[PDB]
Amino acid sequence: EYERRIAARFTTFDQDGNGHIDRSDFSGAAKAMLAEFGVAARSDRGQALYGGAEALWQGLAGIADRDGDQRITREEFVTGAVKRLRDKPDRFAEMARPFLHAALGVADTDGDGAVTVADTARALTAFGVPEDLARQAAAALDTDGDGKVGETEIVPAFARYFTVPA
Ligand SMILES: [Ca+2]
Ligand SMILES: [Ca+2]
Ligand SMILES: [Ca+2]
Ligand SMILES: [Ca+2]
Ligand SMILES: [Ca+2]
Ligand SMILES: [Ca+2]
Ligand SMILES: [Ca+2]
Ligand SMILES: [Ca+2]
Ligand SMILES: [Ca+2]
Ligand SMILES: [Ca+2]
Repeated sequence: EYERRIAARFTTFDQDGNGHIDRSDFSGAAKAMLAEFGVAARSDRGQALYGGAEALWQGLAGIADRDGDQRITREEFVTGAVKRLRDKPDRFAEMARPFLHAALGVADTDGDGAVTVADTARALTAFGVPEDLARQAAAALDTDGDGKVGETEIVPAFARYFTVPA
């Protein structure tokens, strides 16, 4: 189901489930990830995560919020955003790179610049992915099998996930 594929991508952005995407969906996601890792909002890494999340919101709103009211409806996403995301996925993933870079920093619990598969799964659950599925997705992100999930793995995976195939 092509339509269900679309709905899945919408749900990932609609973190609070209320049928439209707001800046608050993104800030709420940042809040939940910081809480999962015990990283303070006011810390350098906390500020970088909120900043990246806000930038991703602006990137999505720029593509999808066609009436300018700073809510992206299901209709706006389905009728507008899907094609545009499919047509320019790498450019969209670049708008997410500050968020994704900041998220890696949050999930690096020992400070060595690397993130485990297990901690990648924790991040995904903070973003609403059920625990079993999150383990499966985290594992799939480790494309070279060294047990670590890095930026060169997550940025193209993000680009691919938001390319809803026809
Ligand atoms: Ca919402
Ligand atoms: Ca709202
Ligand atoms: Ca701030
Ligand atoms: Ca709108
Ligand atoms: Ca680490
Ligand atoms: Ca978890
Ligand atoms: Ca559990
Ligand atoms: Ca399972
Ligand atoms: Ca890896
Ligand atoms: Ca590697």
